[PDB]
Amino acid sequence: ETPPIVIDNGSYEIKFGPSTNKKPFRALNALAKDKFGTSYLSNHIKNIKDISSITFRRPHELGQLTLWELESCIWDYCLFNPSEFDGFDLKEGKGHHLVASESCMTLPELSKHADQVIFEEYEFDSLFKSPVAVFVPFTKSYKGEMRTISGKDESDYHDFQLVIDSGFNCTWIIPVLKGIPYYKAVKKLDIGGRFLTGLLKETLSFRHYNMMDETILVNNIKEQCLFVSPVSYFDSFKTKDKHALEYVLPDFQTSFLGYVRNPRKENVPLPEDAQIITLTDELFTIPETFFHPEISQITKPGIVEAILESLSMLPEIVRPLMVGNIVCTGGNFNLPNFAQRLAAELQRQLPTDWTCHVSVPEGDCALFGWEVMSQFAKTDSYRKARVTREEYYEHGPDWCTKHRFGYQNWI
Amino acid sequence: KETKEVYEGEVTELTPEDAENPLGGYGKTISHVIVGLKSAKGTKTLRLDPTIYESIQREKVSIGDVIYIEANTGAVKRVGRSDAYATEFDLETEEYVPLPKGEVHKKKEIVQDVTLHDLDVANARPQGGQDV
Amino acid sequence: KLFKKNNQVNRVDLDFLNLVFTLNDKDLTSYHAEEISKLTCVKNFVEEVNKLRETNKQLQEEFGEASFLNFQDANQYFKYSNKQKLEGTVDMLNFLKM
Amino acid sequence: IEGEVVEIQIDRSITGGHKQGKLTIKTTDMETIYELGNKMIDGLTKEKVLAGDVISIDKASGKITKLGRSVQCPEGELQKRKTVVHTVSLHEIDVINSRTQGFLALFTGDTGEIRSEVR
Amino acid sequence: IEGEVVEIQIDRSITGGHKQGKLTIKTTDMETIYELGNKMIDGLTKEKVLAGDVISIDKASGKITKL
Amino acid sequence: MKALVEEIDKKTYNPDIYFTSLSRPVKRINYSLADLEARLYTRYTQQEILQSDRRFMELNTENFSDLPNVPTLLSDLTGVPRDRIESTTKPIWVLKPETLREIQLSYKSTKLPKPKRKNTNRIVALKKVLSSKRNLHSFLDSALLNLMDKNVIYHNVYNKRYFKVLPLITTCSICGGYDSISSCVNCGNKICSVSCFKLHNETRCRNR
Ligand SMILES: Nc1ncnc2c1ncn2[C@@H]1O[C@H](COP(=O)(O)OP(=O)(O)O)[C@@H](O)[C@H]1O
Ligand code: BEF
Ligand SMILES: [Mg+2]
Ligand SMILES: [Zn+2]
Ligand SMILES: [Zn+2]
Repeated sequence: ETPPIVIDNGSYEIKFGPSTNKKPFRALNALAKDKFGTSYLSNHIKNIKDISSITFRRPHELGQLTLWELESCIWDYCLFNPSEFDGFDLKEGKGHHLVASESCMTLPELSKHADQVIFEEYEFDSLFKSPVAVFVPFTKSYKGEMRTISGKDESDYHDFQLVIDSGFNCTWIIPVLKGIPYYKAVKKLDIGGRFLTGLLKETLSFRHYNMMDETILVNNIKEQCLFVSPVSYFDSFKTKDKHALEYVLPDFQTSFLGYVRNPRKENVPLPEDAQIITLTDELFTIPETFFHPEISQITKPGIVEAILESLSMLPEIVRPLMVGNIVCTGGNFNLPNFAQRLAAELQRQLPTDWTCHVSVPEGDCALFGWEVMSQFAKTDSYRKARVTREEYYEHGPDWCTKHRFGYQNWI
Repeated sequence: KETKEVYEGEVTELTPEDAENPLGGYGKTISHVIVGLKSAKGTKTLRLDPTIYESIQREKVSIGDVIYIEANTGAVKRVGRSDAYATEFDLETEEYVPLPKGEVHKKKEIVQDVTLHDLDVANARPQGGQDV
Repeated sequence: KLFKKNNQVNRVDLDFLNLVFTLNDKDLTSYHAEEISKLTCVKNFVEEVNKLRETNKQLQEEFGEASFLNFQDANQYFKYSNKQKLEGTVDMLNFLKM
Repeated sequence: IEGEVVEIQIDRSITGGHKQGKLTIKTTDMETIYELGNKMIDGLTKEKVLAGDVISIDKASGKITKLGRSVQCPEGELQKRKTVVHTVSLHEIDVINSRTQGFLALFTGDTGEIRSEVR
Repeated sequence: IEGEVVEIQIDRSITGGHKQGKLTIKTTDMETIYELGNKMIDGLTKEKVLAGDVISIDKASGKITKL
Repeated sequence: MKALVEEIDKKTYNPDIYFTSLSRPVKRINYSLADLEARLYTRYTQQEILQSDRRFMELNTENFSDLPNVPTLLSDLTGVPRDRIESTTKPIWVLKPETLREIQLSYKSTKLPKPKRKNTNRIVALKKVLSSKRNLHSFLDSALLNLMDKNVIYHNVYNKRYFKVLPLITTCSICGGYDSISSCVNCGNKICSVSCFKLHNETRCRNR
């Protein structure tokens, strides 16, 4: 089996797909149960009628995924169903190869559990697991469309790369030199999709009836209607009266998901008996917690502080090189104007002699990371990088995870 | 027409540098004064002589205030406090201005035309001197 | 304050070009002005410029093609330091003339 | 920002901060407390202020205007945005620029043949 | 007397009271050392000189001028 | 106008300090025992950092049922005892075999497994890994991870030197209005307008 399987394990969603296909198959990672007791599969959560009361229980914790039984069952569902995903199927997988993505700071023991489950249970001939930041230097192997932004202006892989990956679990700033991450300068940002969703549920709980019971509705609103302040919180606050969005609640008897309505857009003349929620301050207030934590009352340092500290732990020679090449991945970067705002706020704190450049790919950044992660398989270096099954049977289970796939060896 | 070069921006950190050598000329002085300047496009640190720093001390400049320093005449002018610091206090006397655009250093020339009689009147009445 | 709107944009200092010269007799003498004007340090800055122009042109004529280019200056170990050196000595080239 | 001052506290310089003070501006509709800005404290200590009088403090101008004692009653919200129209003749504009202080030359009649270039 | 200054030494707390410091004036074709008197010690303090400098001293009135 | 003459007492007046001040009203007095004993026995303060971590984790949690269990995990991440910091700070299962059978009925529609098994030590470890039912706190309590490993994974990742770079922004607690910054009397909280003040006096003022 020449083409391998590319599986990206996230906390919110796990993207799995073959190396031949251009786009990954999106499958949520979670187990949801209704108040009545009915439990539905992760991909079937979108099909249910009533989103009012839902309890989310997922195998992935904040740090890592502790339970491999539910995650293994999700793997059996995604990989073992030919009819659920068009054209995809696997009879066994003894000859197929797997490329996985795990957290950089993941515990070694849970990594042993992962290697034992994937190697022994799934009978994969060869598997190579690396964090998403390591596949970023391989973006230059193939030609693709990626948007470049200059903060100062008004083999195939590359050595110097700075990977800022925002995620549903948390945001990680990982410097990469010579295709290897530098783990002393890696910084962790506790801000993530969970803090934005919960924060929006608290703000909406003070402004209106408490929505904390419904996570999915607040998540959909946060995805659809949220935007980042292009200039500053003050300029966006003086314009909060001009820029406003009205969201109508989906009625369980009629519409499952609500629709965003702009007062400037007359395209929706249809009247309804439902009541509309006004959104003004929460639009630019929620995303601003990254740069300024003081709006959310949290004491966190902020993103740019972690960037400057990450550059502080690096050698003086590699600092101006890594600020010239920056790739942004994850779902939190899909918000509009966030890239240019981050490039400007970072440019203001950098010296005049140094020029900062940020390259954000067009479209969804997660799908981009999966695409480049699939292009890593086509690289001739993957043939030397992959580990054979017999070598894993010879060495102990702790050696494969501790040496080649572990962060402790690169420290 | 004459060309002038100006450094402008918000003051980040300014520190005096005193020489341990007495030199016999003075009892106490400073060798140089380093004042950092912040602007939207970039930041730069400058090395200044004690006189132009004494002018800054006359302007009563503090960390976080935008200043205007011209190289030709060596005059220092304080425009005002930076806009981001305005939220610090509820009531404030000082005006607030945004941070200046431009990297730090700027090169510009002034083509202003002036009649000869205006040179004569400006020549008759001096504007200079602090004398009572 | 309305008449204090931006001036030095289009304003000339007019005291830097010595058209105010009627104030020069108070603290300044004749022979000190003649000797002070005869002793000027000009032609030394031209030498300090010409000696650096060699180190500038040896980098420009050889590595100057890919040096200041942002493409080769994106990721390079050796070239980027040369770019910062050239852009460093250009500032010292114009500064001595100012 | 205008209103009655019930309580104003001002503290001497300490190592912790240059000066710490809190003034209480009470109005009929809203009553809030502001923490002074240093030189604001120099304006309150500059002219003696007694608690219980109605004053109007100018943020942009930086000076205090006392409208009476509590003679008047608080109208409403503390901070309000107002526009101030000033009617000034061409002569009054012309005299100020020709002199160091020209407004005195308006009243004193010493103006003495302003240059035509200024006009 | 016009010339560039090399080094200026003035003793203060070693003994005291105008200890007769000596300064070295340099010209391109000539260099000499001059003894400094008490009143010249008091006069050199005004218009302070760090040396590394070109100054001119009047012979008749002892006036110090910094070029 | 300004009085050029000012009467002053030698003992009472000081140039240092300037002070001016003016059914049944009663000064608010807290009847709490732990508040009075706490008062008599005593850049951000450490306790406020604890409140920021507790509130950050309560806002981080997805479900209500998981809210009470989080402060134990956060207390394990901080290192301070759980009961003490949980009692001092006021904030603001997953797996079942039958449910697993229900999921087996969910994916039972289409599957292509081939069962093969042979008894081996690696298969015993396989059955031990597949069935875990262990919380992350249980893994943190295990000795399998090194102490330096835990320090590097948790304590060493956060930024030590830089607490703040960008300037601070203070906004109202209701609508976040920065135009009028006005602190409340009782709680010292900043309120922009009279409407936000009247809305603040009811729900959001605890110390009143
Ligand atoms: N178009 C969008 N607008 C706003 N947020 C989005 C958008 N798309 C995805 N997200 C956010 O990104 C998150 C998904 O991140 P993901 O790529 O799954 O990271 P992980 O690797 O942690 O699973 C979701 O929680 C969602 O809130
Ligand atoms: F695990 Be995800 F990338 F936050
Ligand atoms: Mg991810
Ligand atoms: Zn408000
Ligand atoms: Zn209150």
